[PDB]
Amino acid sequence: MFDFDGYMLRKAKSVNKALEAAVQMKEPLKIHESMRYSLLAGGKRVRPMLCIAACELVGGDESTAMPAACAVEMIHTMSLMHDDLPCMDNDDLRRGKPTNHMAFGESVAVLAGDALLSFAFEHVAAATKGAPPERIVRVLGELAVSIGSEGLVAGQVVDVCSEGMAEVGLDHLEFIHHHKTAALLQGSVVLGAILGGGKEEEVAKLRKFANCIGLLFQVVDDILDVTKKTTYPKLIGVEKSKEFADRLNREAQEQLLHFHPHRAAPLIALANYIAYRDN
Amino acid sequence: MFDFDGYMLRKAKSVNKALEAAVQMKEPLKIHESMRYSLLAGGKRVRPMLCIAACELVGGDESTAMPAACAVEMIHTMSLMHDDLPCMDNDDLRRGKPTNHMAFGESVAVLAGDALLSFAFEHVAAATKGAPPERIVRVLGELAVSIGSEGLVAGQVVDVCSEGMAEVGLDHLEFIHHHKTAALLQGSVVLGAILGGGKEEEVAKLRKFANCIGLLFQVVDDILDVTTTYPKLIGVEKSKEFADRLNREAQEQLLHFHPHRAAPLIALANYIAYRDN
Amino acid sequence: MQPYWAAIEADIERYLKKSITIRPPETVFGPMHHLTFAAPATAASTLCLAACELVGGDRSQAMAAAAAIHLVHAAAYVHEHLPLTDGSRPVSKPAIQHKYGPNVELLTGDGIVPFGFELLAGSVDPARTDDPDRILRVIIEISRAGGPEGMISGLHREEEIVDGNTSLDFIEYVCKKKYGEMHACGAACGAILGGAAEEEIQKLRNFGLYQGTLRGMMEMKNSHQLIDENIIGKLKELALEELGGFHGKNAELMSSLVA
Amino acid sequence: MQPYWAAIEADIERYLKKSITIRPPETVFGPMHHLTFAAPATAASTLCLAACELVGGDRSQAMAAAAAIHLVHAAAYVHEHLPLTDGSRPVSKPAIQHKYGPNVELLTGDGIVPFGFELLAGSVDPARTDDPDRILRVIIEISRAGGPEGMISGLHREEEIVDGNTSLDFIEYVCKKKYGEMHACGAACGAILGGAAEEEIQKLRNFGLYQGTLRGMMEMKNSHQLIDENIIGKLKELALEELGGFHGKNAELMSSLVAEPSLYAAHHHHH
Ligand SMILES: C=C(C)CCOP(=O)(O)OP(=O)(O)O
Ligand SMILES: C=C(C)CCOP(=O)(O)OP(=O)(O)O
Repeated sequence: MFDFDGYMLRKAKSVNKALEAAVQMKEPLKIHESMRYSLLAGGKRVRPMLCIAACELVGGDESTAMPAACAVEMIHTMSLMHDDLPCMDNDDLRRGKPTNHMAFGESVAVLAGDALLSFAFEHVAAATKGAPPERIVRVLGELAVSIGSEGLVAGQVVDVCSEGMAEVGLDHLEFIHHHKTAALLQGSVVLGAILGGGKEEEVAKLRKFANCIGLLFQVVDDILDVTKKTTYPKLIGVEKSKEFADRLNREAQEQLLHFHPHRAAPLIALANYIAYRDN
Repeated sequence: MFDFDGYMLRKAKSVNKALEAAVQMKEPLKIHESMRYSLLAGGKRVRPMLCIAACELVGGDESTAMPAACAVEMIHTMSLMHDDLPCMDNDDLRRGKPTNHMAFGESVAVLAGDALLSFAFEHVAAATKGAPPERIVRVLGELAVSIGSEGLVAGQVVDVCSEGMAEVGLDHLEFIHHHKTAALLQGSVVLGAILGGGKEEEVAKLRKFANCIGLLFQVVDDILDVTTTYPKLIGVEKSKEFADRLNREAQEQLLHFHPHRAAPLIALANYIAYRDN
Repeated sequence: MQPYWAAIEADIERYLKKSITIRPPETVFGPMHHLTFAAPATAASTLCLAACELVGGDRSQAMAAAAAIHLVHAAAYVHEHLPLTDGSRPVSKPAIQHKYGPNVELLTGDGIVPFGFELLAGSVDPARTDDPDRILRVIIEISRAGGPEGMISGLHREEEIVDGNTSLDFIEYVCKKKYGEMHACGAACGAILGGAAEEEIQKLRNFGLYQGTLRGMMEMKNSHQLIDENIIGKLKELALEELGGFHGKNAELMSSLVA
Repeated sequence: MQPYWAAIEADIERYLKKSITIRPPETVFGPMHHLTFAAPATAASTLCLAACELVGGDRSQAMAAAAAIHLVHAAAYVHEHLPLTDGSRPVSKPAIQHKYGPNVELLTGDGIVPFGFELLAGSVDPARTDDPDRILRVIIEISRAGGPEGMISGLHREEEIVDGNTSLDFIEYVCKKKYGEMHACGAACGAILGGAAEEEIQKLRNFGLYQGTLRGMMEMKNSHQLIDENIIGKLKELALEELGGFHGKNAELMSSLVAEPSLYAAHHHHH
């Protein structure tokens, strides 16, 4: 496509405007302040983009998808807020600014995160217009599966219950990435795809596309680390990791072959960007 | 016979229930806690009772008078919270408990006072059912005038800006006592009379009656303090007598009305005359 | 009455257990299951089922919503007792026992709340046409009650309570947010899923709002011995006042919840 | 400020001066007169006249409401600056001058608010059909906006603000409550009094909200330097958007409040 950066930027901008409006400061103020501090901090807004892109891909429009786009970003945000906590990563910074609990105390950060999780279902549920009830419920179902015990959270638990061992095989490492990363990206594309009015055959394609690009991200991150604690290069070396990555990328794009090329163009470029970024 | 004691318990009971419902806890919590701490601290509810009795006397019912009845109790309440402040009477206790600013700090007591004052207008304006819009508007203007600089507030200020005089006659002490208390009591009777659909002459009569008990309430207050005001000037051996005259002329205005209907107001008058607290 | 209420807790427990199976990976499901049930039951979930029956519906029609309410409550219970390391939440007088560490508890709470919504979305029976609207509606109710202006607000404000030094007005408020909003939700959802009309839903909603505030008002009775019956009483009156109109066991089978 | 807005403001000043005639007893009306005019001018008041003419009305019918709005704000201003003894509130670095003692200040503020309702109540025109309904409605708006979930929540939360240590989000909220709701109230009321319909009322209200919020932010950028032009851009956009749909001469003016028109004097300076 032409100007993939321009496309990511306009999309992040619509998302940012919608996030701001969705989560206003209100009583009680520390709770909403804390929600906003991490939700509006910036970010590439990849999940919201995947969601809108998928909707448009199958003929839907951004506005129908916007609440869900915001929802997945809310989840993402709260997973990082909980992740930086002292019992977890115990980080003091994030984007050169104090981590959420350093700013509001651990108590607020936990709650503010639980509030984003809760509000995500609420917002999709109540704000989604231009889609029938059985369809909204169904995407509430998808969102739920992608972040629970067979998704985001499974990924996080298994990872914290493994940072104390070494016998981490390819299978274990893939579970963590499939769950701690791909899961929510699959959530995002499926939500968009369903709301857009996509068939099951199209939703399934997009489902594989997401699963490939999510695993593709972690693999390329590993390659890059070695270039310029189990990793793909330690398990199968850099050469095969790169081959795995080209295959992931090749397979993601295969999935998009039957959609209109112009509507698919964003997603395809996103895939290439993930496969070849220098950082 | 008219059982005045039972009548009041029931009115007060009804008024307290409406005040608690009208001022709930909500964010910001401290502001609402303070409003409620002084509003529902117990008190005789004489002003809300005057209001409801006047409305009933002329033909209307309690429900129509209740929002205004609560509104005068709200302004009465903020008036005491503000008067108790260090820059004013600087009181630490009231109604047996620590004053508002002692429990919440001065900033909140001032704010919560301002809240009750505003909300008194909101309440009457928006919750009064049973009276056309122009009747309501008129009631709000009557409440405004009675608590303004030509009223409750005027009295209070003429009292502080003369808290070290010596030439306080019967006209300087008539104004303060006709304002720094008479005004709101007076206004309570008027809102009720108009809200019940009273005709002009009836509102005129009750306003005059209102005047007398208004002054009576002030005079009787100065007597309960001491057991510069009436006590000082003519001394109880005619200060307790002055109250006796007022009550009479108060009850004399009530003759405009059937004695059966006027019993409550005749009662509230006596109670204002022979109360101990 | 004791048996009817008892069979309700049992039906909900047997349903949760049928829904949460310890399986691979045990590190995830082991604590999900342990924490779903280590958490006290909440009447909010009970009230949801009783209200569905009250209006005519079958108990199963509300079973997913009641499990969801338990899970949200359970998740919050777990999160509120987390050993924080910065003194930002005073520790509960009776500091509860933790089997898993803070990180597993934190994550698991995050995994259980969505489990509730997964159950609801999953309970749609494609052969019942009114299901999607009602489930949808109930998903909005629960996410709101468990959200920032519902339970989280109570949970947050609760940390401002200084034992034996906070007014009853303030405490009642905390319970209204922390427990009332959810009981209001349970009854409202129960009526919704049972096919109740707008007026009955609103009435049951308000009853639960009062009833849950009372109930939580009782939990705290230990921390502040000032169980002034006047507040306890004022609540029951506002409540039973909402059942009036429903006349029958209605204004009764419910009152058992105020005994 | 712009020519149009200073003249509306002067109208309100003359009306207030005519309604508050310093008479005996002067220990009463002297302080009441001084404090009405010692308080800062508020656009929430002019916004009222403005929105009224913007919807067809004659600013003259919105006058009582504009005066009342300024008056509710003046009483709030005085109270906020009251010398307090227990140190229950940070003595706002920005101390102002005090012509009268606390007791007189407290009390006058208390007498200023009802006065605003008096002017309103008493402005009812018999030869006007809907007058009592609009005036009733305006009294509910003003008393709400000057109430505990309005201006007072803002004054209250304002005390927790700590010198360049408080977030822009929190400050924006304090300004929304402290200024926003009153401006919103003012636009809304003038629309109402000017005969508008509900959709306009709701947009002028929304405009008032954003503008008031934006204005409070401007008035604090001199106490907590940090005001990123992102917030301003944000409120500014939100406001103009609401304004959309009012095309005309008078409409031109409204949008000016929020976004200054292109002037040579502003380019000549920077050059
Ligand atoms: C891979 C995971 C689970 C999280 C971080 O992704 P991002 O790199 O998208 O970070 P943001 O730009 O959104 O802030
Ligand atoms: C305004 C003045 C001078 C006195 C208060 O009257 P009240 O004696 O009616 O006080 P409460 O019963 O309400 O507590």
